[PDB]
Amino acid sequence: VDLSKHPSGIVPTLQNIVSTVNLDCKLDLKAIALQARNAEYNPKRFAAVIMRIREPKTTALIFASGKMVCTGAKSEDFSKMAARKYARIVQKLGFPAKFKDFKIQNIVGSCDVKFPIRLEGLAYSHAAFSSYEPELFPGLIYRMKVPKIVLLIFVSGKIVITGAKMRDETYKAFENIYPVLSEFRKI
DNA sequence: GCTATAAAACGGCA
DNA sequence: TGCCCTTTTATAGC
Repeated sequence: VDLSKHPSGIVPTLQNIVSTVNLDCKLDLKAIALQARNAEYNPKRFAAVIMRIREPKTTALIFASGKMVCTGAKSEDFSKMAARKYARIVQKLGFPAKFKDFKIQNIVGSCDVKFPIRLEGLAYSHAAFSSYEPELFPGLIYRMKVPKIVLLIFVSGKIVITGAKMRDETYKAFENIYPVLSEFRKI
């Protein structure tokens, strides 16, 4: 571990990435679901073809406007890789698709501080940022302002970090919360 | 299954 | 632009 970028000694592992791209050509969704072997399309349920690939394990939402959403990947490069796989699938069906304005939209990470946490003590001295409602959700919601990231903190010490467009905001958010968590370590 | 968190796309409706 | 709509993922309590 590079202790200069992770003073805690723990690196959060990315669990999910959402990315968008414009193939920049209108697509016949009804025909794409008929020809492709792993595609579903219920326009009454959602106005998109839902298509999945095996490597990398992802799910794509393909719209008639030509826009595409890619979910499920574990790295930004995997998300871009999967997105180009879906785009070529559309090209082999006859559509003049491109790869315009690819952009990572959301990054989900998680980690484990490996000690129990007193959530209500945390909520009391960080009330301006936190929301703890154990009968609605068993985890404390921490809305970090700098960088703007939301963290879900649980009694077991497991952490969920979401809202990042760059993986460094994920890391900085965890490093800002780590000394607070150890301060509320359940002894 | 629900409850909560972030994000995008589209279609329907005030 | 707001609300809803779906997909993905860790987490966990009902």
